[PDB]
Amino acid sequence: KKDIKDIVNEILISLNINESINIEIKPMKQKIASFSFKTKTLRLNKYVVENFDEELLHYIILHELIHFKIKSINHGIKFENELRNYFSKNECDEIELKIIQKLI
Amino acid sequence: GPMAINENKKDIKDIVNEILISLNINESINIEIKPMKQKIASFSFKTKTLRLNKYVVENFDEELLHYIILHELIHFKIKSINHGIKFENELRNYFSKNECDEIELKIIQKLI
Ligand SMILES: [Cl-]
Ligand SMILES: [Cl-]
Ligand SMILES: [Cl-]
Ligand SMILES: [Zn+2]
Ligand SMILES: [Zn+2]
Repeated sequence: KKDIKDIVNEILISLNINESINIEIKPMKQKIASFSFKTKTLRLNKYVVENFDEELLHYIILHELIHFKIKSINHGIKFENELRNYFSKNECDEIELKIIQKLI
Repeated sequence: GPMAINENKKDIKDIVNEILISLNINESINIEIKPMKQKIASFSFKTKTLRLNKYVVENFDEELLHYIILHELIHFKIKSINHGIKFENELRNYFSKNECDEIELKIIQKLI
């Protein structure tokens, strides 16, 4: 029900990001979501945006915007500490299983 | 340093046949590798068709392709679209819960 750009904007602010980005919602044949550090563009797969539950979208957007905040493409302790401000390890396990069950 | 030679990609049909053998499935299946917008893999009981996303088949490592195909073919073996204890029983002959979480995270992080 909540517009996808409103969700992205809420996450940019809750992550305390103060660098403007571009948001593109488009069909994507190779990915669900991506972030270009060169053009500061967040790309979200249109089908996923229109068909995945809000919590899965939250997790997906957080993944990309945490990379942008910490200026790292890796998923170690700096990434994990940012994600833990939103979802516990057990909550991430449940979301990750739900995303897989939507793909296969 | 010199890059270690990226080993010859196993043909998708060979990955499928190895799983049908290990799962002891002698029912015939159709394999469709096509662009898919909604999923990366599916299985139709109506036509006995394993559907695989074309970009995924051409770019994912063997370990991820094996896991994805194994998931669909376990459903076909147990004659259930669900992930009950009968699904877990077949999957556990291949991977522990921790190993499944690891591979599933690699799949997710190929797409996000
Ligand atoms: Cl694309
Ligand atoms: Cl980039
Ligand atoms: Cl283990
Ligand atoms: Zn990432
Ligand atoms: Zn399934």
